[PDB]
Amino acid sequence: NAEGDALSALKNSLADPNKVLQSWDATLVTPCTWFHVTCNSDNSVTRVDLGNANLSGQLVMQLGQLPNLQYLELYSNNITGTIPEQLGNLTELVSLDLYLNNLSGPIPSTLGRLKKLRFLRLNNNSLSGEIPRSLTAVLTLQVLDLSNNPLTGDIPVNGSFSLFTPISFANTKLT
Amino acid sequence: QRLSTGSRINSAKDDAAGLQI
Amino acid sequence: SFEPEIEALKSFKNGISNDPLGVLSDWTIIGSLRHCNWTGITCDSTGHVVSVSLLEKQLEGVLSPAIANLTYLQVLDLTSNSFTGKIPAEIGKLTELNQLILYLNYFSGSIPSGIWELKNIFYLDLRNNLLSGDVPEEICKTSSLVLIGFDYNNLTGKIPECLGDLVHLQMFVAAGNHLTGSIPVSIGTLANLTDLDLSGNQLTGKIPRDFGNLLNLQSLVLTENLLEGDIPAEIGNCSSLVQLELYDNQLTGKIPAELGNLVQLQALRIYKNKLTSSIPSSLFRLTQLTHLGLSENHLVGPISEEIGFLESLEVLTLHSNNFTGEFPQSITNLRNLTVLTVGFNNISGELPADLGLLTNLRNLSAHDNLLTGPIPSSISNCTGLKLLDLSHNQMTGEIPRGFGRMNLTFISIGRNHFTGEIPDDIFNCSNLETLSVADNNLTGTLKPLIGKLQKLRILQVSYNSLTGPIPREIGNLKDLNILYLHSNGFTGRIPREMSNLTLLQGLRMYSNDLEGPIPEEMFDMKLLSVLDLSNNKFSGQIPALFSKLESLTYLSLQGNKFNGSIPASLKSLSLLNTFDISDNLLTGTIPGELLASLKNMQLYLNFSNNLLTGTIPKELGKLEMVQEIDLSNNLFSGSIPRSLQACKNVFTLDFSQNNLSGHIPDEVFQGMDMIISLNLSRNSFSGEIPQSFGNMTHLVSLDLSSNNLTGEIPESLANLSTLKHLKLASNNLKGHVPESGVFKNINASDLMGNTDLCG
Ligand SMILES: *[C@@H]1O[C@H](CO)[C@@H](O[C@@H]2O[C@H](CO)[C@@H](O)[C@H](O)[C@H]2NC(C)=O)[C@H](O)[C@H]1NC(C)=O
Ligand SMILES: *[C@@H]1O[C@H](CO)[C@@H](O)[C@H](O)[C@H]1NC(C)=O
Ligand SMILES: *[C@@H]1O[C@H](CO)[C@@H](O)[C@H](O)[C@H]1NC(C)=O
Ligand SMILES: *[C@@H]1O[C@H](CO)[C@@H](O)[C@H](O)[C@H]1NC(C)=O
Ligand SMILES: *[C@@H]1O[C@H](CO)[C@@H](O)[C@H](O)[C@H]1NC(C)=O
Ligand SMILES: *[C@@H]1O[C@H](CO)[C@@H](O)[C@H](O)[C@H]1NC(C)=O
Ligand SMILES: *[C@@H]1O[C@H](CO)[C@@H](O)[C@H](O)[C@H]1NC(C)=O
Ligand SMILES: *[C@@H]1O[C@H](CO)[C@@H](O)[C@H](O)[C@H]1NC(C)=O
Repeated sequence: NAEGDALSALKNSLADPNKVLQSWDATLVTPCTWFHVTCNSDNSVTRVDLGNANLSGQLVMQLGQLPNLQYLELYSNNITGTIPEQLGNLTELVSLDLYLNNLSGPIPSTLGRLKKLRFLRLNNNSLSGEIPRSLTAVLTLQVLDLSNNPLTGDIPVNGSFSLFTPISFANTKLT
Repeated sequence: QRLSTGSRINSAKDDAAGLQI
Repeated sequence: SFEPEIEALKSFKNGISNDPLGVLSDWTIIGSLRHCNWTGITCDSTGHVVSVSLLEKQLEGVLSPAIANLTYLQVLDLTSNSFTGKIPAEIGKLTELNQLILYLNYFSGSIPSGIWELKNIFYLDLRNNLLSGDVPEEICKTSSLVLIGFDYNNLTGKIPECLGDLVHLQMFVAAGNHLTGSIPVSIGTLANLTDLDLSGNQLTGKIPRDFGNLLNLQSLVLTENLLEGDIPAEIGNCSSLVQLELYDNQLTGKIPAELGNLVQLQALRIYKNKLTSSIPSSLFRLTQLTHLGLSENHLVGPISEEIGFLESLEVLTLHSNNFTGEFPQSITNLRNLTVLTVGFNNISGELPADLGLLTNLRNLSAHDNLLTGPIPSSISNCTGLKLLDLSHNQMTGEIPRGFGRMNLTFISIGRNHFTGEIPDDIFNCSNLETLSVADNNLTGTLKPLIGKLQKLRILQVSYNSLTGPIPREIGNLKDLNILYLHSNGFTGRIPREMSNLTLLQGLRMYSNDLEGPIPEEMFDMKLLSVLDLSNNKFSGQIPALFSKLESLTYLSLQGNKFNGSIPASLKSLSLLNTFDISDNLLTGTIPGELLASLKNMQLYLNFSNNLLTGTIPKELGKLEMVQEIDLSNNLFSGSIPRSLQACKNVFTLDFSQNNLSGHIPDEVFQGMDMIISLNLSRNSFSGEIPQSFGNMTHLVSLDLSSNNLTGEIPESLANLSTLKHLKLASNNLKGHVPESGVFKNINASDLMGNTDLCG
C-alpha cells in the first residue's frame, strides 16, 4: 500500500547498523507485520517506534503519508536534518517525540495544526528558530519538554503554554 | 536507446501486486 | 577546408577536461591538415566539416561555443558522455544543423533560444540531461522538427498549446519532467505523429478527445500524471496503436468499449486509476495483447471466460478491484502467461484443473478472495512458478505434492481450510525464502527436512494443529527473521540449536505444549526483537540470562508455571514496550530498579495473577507513556504510591484483587486524566472517593466495589457523559445517590449492599 511505501521511503533515508528495519519489506500489502510498526484493525499505521535504534540519517516528507499515525518515536538516535512541515498533515497524532537527536533548523508552524497532540518533546536537539504560535492553539499538550536546542525569539505565554512549568524551555536562549 | 527507434514495448512497467502474510 | 574550422575543432578539444580513452589524442597525432580523417570528424566532398560524432568516448569538460564556427555542420552527436555546463547560446548560428543529439550528458541551464530559430533541424535529442526552464512557445515556429526528445530533464512550465503547428512531428517525448498544466489539444492535429510520451509529469485535466484523430499513433504514454476525467471513446479510432499506457492517474468512468477496436494493441495498461463499472467484452477482441492490467481500480462484475481468447497474453494484473463471481476457468488457454494477479477481490469459485497446463506461470496471486476448492494437483506441472499466494480464501483439501519441482521462493497459502500433513517434498525446493501455511487445519510434525531449506527468511506454521517436537534442523535456517509456530500442539524442550539463528527478530511459540529449561544458548541472540513464550507448560524460575537479549520490544511469559521472584537482572532491557509476566507462580516483591530501568514503555505492563507481595514500587511513577498497567490478583500490601501521579498515558489501571489499603490519593489521579477503565475492586481502601474522578472525561468503567470507602458518593460522576459501567456494591456509603446520569439505567446490583443510601 501507500503507507508501506512511505515507511519504505523513511527506511531508504536511514542508515540502520542494528538491522532494526530488516523486518521492513516494501513488497508486502501493508507494513503491519513489520517490526517496530503497529497498525489498527483497519491496517492503517498507528504507531511507529524507532526509539534508541541507533539509526542515522534524515527524516522524510512521506512521514505525512500516515493519516492514522498517533505515536511517532524517533527519539534517541543520530538522525540529522530538519523537521518536515508535512508532519502537520497528520490529523490524529497523539505523541511526537524527536528528542535526543541531531535534527536542526526551525520548528515548522505546521506542528500547530495537529489538535490531537498531547506529548511533544523536541528537547536535546540542534533546532534553531522561532516558536510557532499555533502550539498555543492546540490546547491538549499535557507535556511539552522542548529544550536544550537554541531557538529564542520569545517565550510565548499565548495560553496553551500557560500550563507549562518551564523546564519546558531550559536554555532556549529564550527570554 | 536511440530516439529514432522510438518508445519500445518494455519501456513501461507492469503493476506489481503485494504479498499477503 | 581552411583554418577557421581547424581552430573551431581545436578550441572544442580544449575545454574537454578529461579524455581517459585517449580518443582526441588521434586529433593530435594525425595533424591539422589531415583533420578530415580525425576520429568522429567527417567532411563533405568540398572538404568542409559536416558531422561531429563522438559517442561513449567518456569525455568530460564543457562544450565550447567554438562549435558555432563550424558553419557547414549538419549533425552534432555527443551521445553518452560526461559533458557539463550549458549548451552554447551561439548554437543558433549553425543553420545547416540537421540533428543535434546531446543525449545522456550533464548539460544544464535553459535550452538556448537560438536552437528554435533553426530552419534545417529535424532530429533534436536533449534526453537525459540537467536542462531546466520551460519549453518555449518559440518551438512551434521551428517547423523542420520531426523527433523531439525532452526525456528526463528538469524542464518545467506548460506544454506550448501551439504545438500542432509543428506539423512534421512524428515523435514528441517529454517524459520524466516537471511539466504542469494540461495537454494541448492541438497535439491531436499531427497526422504523422507516431510516438508520444508525456509520462512522469504533473500534467492535469482531461485527455483530448481529438487524440482520436491521430491515425499513425503507435505509442501513447500518459502515465504517472494527474490526468482526470475519463478515457475518451475517440481513442478507439487510433488503429495504428500498438501500445497504450494510461496508468497511475485520476482517470474515471467506465473503460471505453471502442478500445476493443485497436487490434494492433500489445500493451494496454490503465491500472492505478479511478475507473468504474465492468470490463467491456470488446477488450477480449484484442488478440495481440501481451501485457494487460486493470489493477488498482474500482472495476466491478465478473471476469468473462473470454480472456481465454487473448492467448498471446503474458502478464495480467486484475488485482485490487471489486470483481466478483466465478473464477476464469479458461485462464489455461494462455500458455505464454507468466504473471496473473486477481488478488484483493470478491472472486469466487475454484481454480481450474489442468491449471498445471500453464507451465510458464511465475506469479500466481489469488489472495483475499472467495475461492474454494482444492489447489489443483495439476499445479505440479507448473515448473516455472516462483510465487504462489493463495492466502485468505475458502480453499479446501490437502496441499498436493510437486512443490519440490516448482522452484519456488514465496509460498503463502495461509488463512484457509487446508487439511492433511505438510508434504515433505515441499522441502525439496531450496530457493524458498518464505513459507507461510498459517491459520489452517494442517496436522503432523514439523520434520527435520525443514532443515533442507536454508534460504528461508520467514516461516509461519501458526494456528494449525501440529504436534511433535521442534526439530533441531531448525538451526540451519540461519537467515530466518520471523519464526512463528504459535497456536499448535508442539511439545517438548526448545532445542538449543535455535541459538544458531542469529538473524531471527521474532519468535512466537505461544499456545503450545512446550516445557523444560529454556536452553542457555538461546540467550545468545542479540537481534531478537519480539519473544512470545506465553501459554505453555514452562516451569521453573525466570532465567536471569533473559538479560542477554537486550533488545526486546515485546516479551510475554504469561500463562506458565514460572517459579520464584522476578530476577532483578531483567533491568538490562529498557526497550520493552510490552512486559507480560502475568498468570504464573511468581513470588516476592517487584524489584524497584527493574521498574525504573523501564523508563519509557509505551504499551502493556501485566504482573497480574501471581503470588507477588509488597508495596507497589514508587518506581512505577518513573514509568511514563504507559497505556495499561495490570497488577491485579496479587499479594501487594501497602497504599497506592502518589509517585505514580507522573504517568499520564495510562488508559486502563487494574489494582483489583489485592491487599492494598489506606485512602485512595486524589493527588495521584489528578495526573491520570486519560483513564478509560479503572478497577480498584476488592481491596481494603478506606476514606472518601476522589473528587478528581469527576474530572475524568474518558472514564467509562469505574469499579470501586468491595472496599472500606467511607464517603458520600460524589455527584461529579452523575453528569459525566462517557461513564457507562459503575460499580459501588459492597461498601459503606451514605445519603442521596445521584439522579441524572449513568444512574438512570443503573442496575441495583451496583449499589448493593451499601447499607444506608437515600433514594
Ligand atoms: C512476480 O513475483 C516477483 C518475485 O518473484 C515480483 O518481483 C519483485 O518486485 C519488486 C517490486 O517491483 C522488486 O523490488 C523485486 O526485485 C522483484 N523481484 C523479482 C525477482 O523480480 C514481481 O513483482 C511479481 N510480478 C508482479 C507483476 O506482481
Ligand atoms: C569564430 O571565429 C571568429 C574569427 O573568424 C572569432 O573571432 C570568433 O571568436 C569565433 N567564435 C566566437 C563567436 O567566439
Ligand atoms: C507524412 O508522412 C509521409 C512520409 O512517408 C509524407 O509523405 C507526408 O508528406 C508527411 N506529411 C507531413 C510531412 O506532414
Ligand atoms: C471515429 O470514431 C468516432 C467515435 O469515437 C466515430 O463517431 C467517427 O465516425 C470515426 N471517425 C470519423 C471522424 O468519422
Ligand atoms: C466483498 O464484499 C464484501 C461484502 O459485500 C465487502 O465488505 C468487501 O468490500 C468486498 N471485497 C472487495 C475486495 O471488494
Ligand atoms: C503433467 O503433464 C503430463 C503430460 O504432459 C501429464 O501426464 C500429467 O498428468 C501432468 N501433471 C501431473 C499431475 O503430473
Ligand atoms: C519450582 O521451583 C522449585 C524450587 O526452585 C523447583 O524445585 C521445582 O522443581 C519447580 N516446580 C516444578 C514442579 O517444576
Ligand atoms: C474488576 O476486576 C475484577 C477482578 O478483580 C473483575 O472481577 C471485575 O469484573 C472488574 N470490574 C469491571 C466492571 O470490569
